[PDB]
Amino acid sequence: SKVTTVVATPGQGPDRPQEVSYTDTKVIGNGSFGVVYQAKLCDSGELVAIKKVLQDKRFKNRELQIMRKLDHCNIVRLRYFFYSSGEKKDEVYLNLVLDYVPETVYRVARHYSRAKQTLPVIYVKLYMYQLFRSLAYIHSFGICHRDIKPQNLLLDPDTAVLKLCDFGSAKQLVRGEPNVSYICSRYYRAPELIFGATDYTSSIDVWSAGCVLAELLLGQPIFPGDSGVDQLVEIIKVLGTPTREQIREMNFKFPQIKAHPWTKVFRPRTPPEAIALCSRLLEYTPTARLTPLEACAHSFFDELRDPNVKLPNGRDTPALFNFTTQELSSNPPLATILIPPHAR
Amino acid sequence: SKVTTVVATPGQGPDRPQEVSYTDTKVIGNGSFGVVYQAKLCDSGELVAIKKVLQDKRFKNRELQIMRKLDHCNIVRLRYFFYSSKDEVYLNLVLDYVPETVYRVARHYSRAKQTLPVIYVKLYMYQLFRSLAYIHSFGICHRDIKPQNLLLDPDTAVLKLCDFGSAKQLVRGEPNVSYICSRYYRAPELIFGATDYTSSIDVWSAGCVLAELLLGQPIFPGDSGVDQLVEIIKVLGTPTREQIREMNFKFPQIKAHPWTKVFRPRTPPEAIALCSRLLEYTPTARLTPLEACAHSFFDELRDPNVKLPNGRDTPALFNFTTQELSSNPPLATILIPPHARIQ
Ligand SMILES: c1ccc(CNc2nc(Nc3cc(C4CC4)n[nH]3)c3sccc3n2)cc1
Ligand SMILES: c1ccc(CNc2nc(Nc3cc(C4CC4)n[nH]3)c3sccc3n2)cc1
Ligand SMILES: [Cl-]
Ligand SMILES: [Cl-]
Ligand SMILES: [Cl-]
Ligand SMILES: [Cl-]
Ligand SMILES: [Cl-]
Ligand SMILES: [Cl-]
Repeated sequence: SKVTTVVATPGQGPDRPQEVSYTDTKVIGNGSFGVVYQAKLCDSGELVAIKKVLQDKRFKNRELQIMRKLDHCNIVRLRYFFYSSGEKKDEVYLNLVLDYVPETVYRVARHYSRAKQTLPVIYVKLYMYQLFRSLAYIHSFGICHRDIKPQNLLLDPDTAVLKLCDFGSAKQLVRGEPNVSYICSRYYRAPELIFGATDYTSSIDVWSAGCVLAELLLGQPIFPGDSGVDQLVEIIKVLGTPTREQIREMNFKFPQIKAHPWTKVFRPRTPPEAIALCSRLLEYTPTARLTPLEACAHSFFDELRDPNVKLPNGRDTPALFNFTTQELSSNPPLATILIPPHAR
Repeated sequence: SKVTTVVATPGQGPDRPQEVSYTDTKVIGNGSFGVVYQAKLCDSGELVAIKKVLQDKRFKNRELQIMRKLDHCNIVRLRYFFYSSKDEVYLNLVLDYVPETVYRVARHYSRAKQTLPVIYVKLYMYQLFRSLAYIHSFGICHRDIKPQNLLLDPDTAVLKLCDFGSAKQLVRGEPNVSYICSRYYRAPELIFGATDYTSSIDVWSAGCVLAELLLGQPIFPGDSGVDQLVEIIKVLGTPTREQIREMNFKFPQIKAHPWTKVFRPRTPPEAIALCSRLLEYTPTARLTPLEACAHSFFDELRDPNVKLPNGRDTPALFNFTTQELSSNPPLATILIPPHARIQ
C-alpha cells in the first residue's frame, strides 16, 4: 500500500518534532469541523484517527491549545499534530493525530435500542462514572466541554474504557466574561442555554451528562424536539413549571404542569439510585446540580467500588480509582469515598 | 360504527353554536402541542383534522384568538372550535384535512434520487409567500415555517399553511423569545439569541424550504447552533461587522462560495437569484413576502397558457385583497397579470 511521511510535533512533550510515517489511510468522518481519517503507524502498527481542520493562520487553534494541556485516562490522547496544505488556495490545514478507539456510546446505545433490549445497568455505571471523571478533570482547569452527547463518548468494548473526544467547542469559562448560547447539540442543551443565557457555568456539562444517563436507561432521548419550545415542553412535562425564583437563576407564557413523579418516568425494573441521580443532575437551578465529583461519589456507582466487581466478558474493570490531587481539588474530602479500601 | 356529537362555535362569522357529528376518529399526529385526530363528518362525509390542546384557565388560547381573525385560500380553515375533556379542560380545533405535506413529498422524491419538477416548486413557494404577505399584513409572525407545516393537495396544487402554535403579533420595542423556530430553518439572528427580530425570520425560513426542494436535502443542517452557522458561512461568506450589528464574535474567515456551485447544473438562474435575496445576513435586506411573489422565478405562473402537468388549471394566484397588498400597493402592477384584469 501507499506510505505518507510527515514531520509531526508530540502533544504532551516540549515542541520537538520527529518523522512520523503512516499507511492504510481511509475516511471515517465528515461534518462542520472537517474530515477524520483512520491510519496505522508504520513503526508501532497502532491505529490512529487524524482530525484534519482548516487553520486561521490569523489566531492560533483553541482545540489544539486545550488538548496539549490535557492528560487523563478518560479523554482521547493527542499523539502528534502537523500542518498540510494539500491543494487549497495556499489554504493551510491542522491535522490532530489522536488514538483510534473502535466504538462510540451512540453506536452501542442504538444496537440495544433497535433490538428492544436495554443496556445492562453495569455498563451504564462504568460509562457514566468515566464521563463524570473526565468532567471533574477539565472543570478543575475551568474548561467547559459544551458539546456533551453520545457521539462524543468513545468506547473500547473489550476494556470498558470510555474516552471523551471533540474539544472543538471547549472553552475556559471566566466568571463575568460572557459566552455564546448557541453551543451544545439538540437534546442535551441545558434550559439556561435554551433561554439564551450568556453567563452560564460548567453546570451545562452536568445537564448534558444527565440527559445521557436518562437516554441509556429509557433506550431513547428524554427531551427531544426540533425547536426549543418543543424541548422546554418535554422538560416542563418531567420537572414541572419552573417557579419565578428558578427562571431568574437561568435567565414567559408557561403552562402550569404539576411535576411528573420521577419513579413514573423510567421502566419499572430501573434501579432507584439511577433515578435519584437523574433528579440531582437535571435540576432547573444550575447551582443546585451535582458537581462531576459529587456525581462520581453517588450511591448509584457503589457496585464499581465492590472489590469483586468484574466485567461480563470476565476481564477486570479498567482504572477507576487513580485520582490525582488536581482531579479531587473541587472537594478533597470525597477521596475517602471515591478511593475504596481495596484500591491501589 | 361510533358517532361523537358536540356543540361547536364556528371559526369565522358570528357566535351561533352548531351541532357537529363525526365518526372514524383516528390519530395522525402526536407532539408537544397535543394530539391531532383525523375524523369524517357524518352529514357531508368530508374529512377534518382535530387538534386537541391543554387550555390554560389563566388566559384565552392565542393560537385560537389568531386563527379566528384569519381568512385566506393558502391557510387551513378553522371550521369549528369547542371545549372538552385528566380532570381539566382541552381546546379542540376542527380544521380542513389536506391529504399531503411538503415534508412527505420532498422525501418521496429525495430517496428516489429525484428532484421535484420546478413547476411545483414555483407553485408551492408562490402560495407560501402569499400566506406570509397576508399574516404579516396584521403584524403576525408565524415563527415555525418548515416543510412539515406546509399542507398540499396533490391534485389541485393548493398549498395551505398550518400550525399557529408559535405565531405571535410582533410590536416594535416589545421583546420576543429567541427559542422558537425549528432547527434547520432558523434565521441567524435567532441562532445569535436576538429578541428584537421582525417578521423577516419567516422569509429566511421560506428561503430554506426553496433551497431544500431544489437541492434535494436541507441546505443549513447541524445538531448544534455552531454546526449550522458553519454551513451558513460556507455559502454566504463571513459576516462583516455591520452585518453582525444588524442581527446582534470569533468566526473562521471564509470567502462567499458562488451560489451557482451550490445547486445542480441545470437549475434555473432565477431560482438561484431568489435564494440569494431571501437568505441575507441583514434582516432588512431580505425581500418582503409580496416582493418575492413578484420575483422573475414566478413569471411562468403569470403566463395565461400555464397548465399543471395533469392538464388541469392552476389554482387562484391573483385574487389579491387590499389587506394583502398594503405592504406595497403599487406591486399589484406585476402581481396581477394583464389576462387576470379582463372583464
Ligand atoms: C465524532 C465525529 C466523528 C467521529 C469519527 N467517527 C468514528 N470514530 C471512531 N473512533 C475514533 C475517533 C477518534 C478521534 C476523532 C476523535 N478516535 N477514535 C469510531 S469507532 C467506530 C465508528 C467510529 N466512528 C467521532 C466522533
Ligand atoms: C403539523 C402537525 C401535525 C400534522 C398532522 N399530521 C398530518 N396531517 C395531515 N394533514 C393535515 C393536518 C391538518 C390540520 C392539523 C393542521 N389538516 N391536514 C396529513 S396528510 C398526509 C399525512 C398527514 N399528516 C400536520 C402538520
Ligand atoms: Cl459516532
Ligand atoms: Cl471529533
Ligand atoms: Cl408531515
Ligand atoms: Cl406533487
Ligand atoms: Cl399542527
Ligand atoms: Cl396576460
